[PDB]
Amino acid sequence: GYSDRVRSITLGNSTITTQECANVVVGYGEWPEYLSDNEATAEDQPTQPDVATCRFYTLDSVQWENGSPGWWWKFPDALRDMGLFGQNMYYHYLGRAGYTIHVQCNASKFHQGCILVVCVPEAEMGSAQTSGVVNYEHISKGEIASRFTTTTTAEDHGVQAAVWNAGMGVGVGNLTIFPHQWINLRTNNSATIVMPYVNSVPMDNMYRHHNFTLMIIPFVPLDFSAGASTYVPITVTVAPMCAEYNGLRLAGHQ
Amino acid sequence: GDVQNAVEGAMVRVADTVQTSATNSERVPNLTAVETGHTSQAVPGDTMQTRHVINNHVRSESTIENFLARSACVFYLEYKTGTKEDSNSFNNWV
Repeated sequence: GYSDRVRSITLGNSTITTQECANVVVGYGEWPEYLSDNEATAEDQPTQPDVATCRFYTLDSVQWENGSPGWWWKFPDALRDMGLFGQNMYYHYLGRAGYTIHVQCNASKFHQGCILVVCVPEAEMGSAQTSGVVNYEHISKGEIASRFTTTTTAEDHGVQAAVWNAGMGVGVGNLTIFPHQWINLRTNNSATIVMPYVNSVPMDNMYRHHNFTLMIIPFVPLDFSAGASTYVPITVTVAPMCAEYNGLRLAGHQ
Repeated sequence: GDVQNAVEGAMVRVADTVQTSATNSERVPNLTAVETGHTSQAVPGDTMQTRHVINNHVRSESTIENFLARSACVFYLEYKTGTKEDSNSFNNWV
């Protein structure tokens, strides 16, 4: 029985299946769990919505193309509109959570191509215009994929998204130090990374701080031949885990 | 305690947050009378339902000693190199 290629993940009213996985990466060896009485600082009772928050949210999926350079999403911000997680994040000064990230991409024995799927903590990105500063709308489109550029330039306060430097002044080939998997179309149809709350402080504001960035970068370009299905998307579905919130007031932004 | 015996302390940490539940009762911890001359010894758990927090914070630098025991300038005085005839060759401070 039990082929290790087959997997079923259930969280809240959500189940994802896969019949071609390559194990699952638990970020830095640590499974997500709630903030403990020793490590706590905000004295108020936390609200823990469990199944209502901690469930599988499918974000707007992107199309993989032969020349398409790459994509990033920012968490928790990508989830700012995803159901009751978004609401809780909107009505609370502080929030804390880990996440099951599940990237999906299927093609065929006859297709080829390989993408890096990585969760980078504190991926603080550089301004394209080195002289100037970057700004939110060029840092995150919430649940919509921000694209990496093959082109070394961009519009006013856009990030320097030139792929080989991963938007942050380093070698993209070294991104592998962060919790990652690869969807190599020969081998698998999905990636799964279970990311713990990685931060220097027990809870933080859900909007101000992008705790980590999901980067999907094609290291080997998507390819196939003579009339063999052009459209092949990449879908990212993510589930919050052990989510708890402190400091409640009115609807929040400013 | 002996303020001259330096190498003899007392470790006193800050107070922990005890978990509070909901209440509906006759006891009123936040209703009092300022006139008394008394300060309210209320804790957040008397007004909200709090979680359990362990405060390992200590009131270290606010000790009278740590507060006053940092070497401060109180005065400076001036004097030239000179003879008996030169008033400015020496100086004093009360």
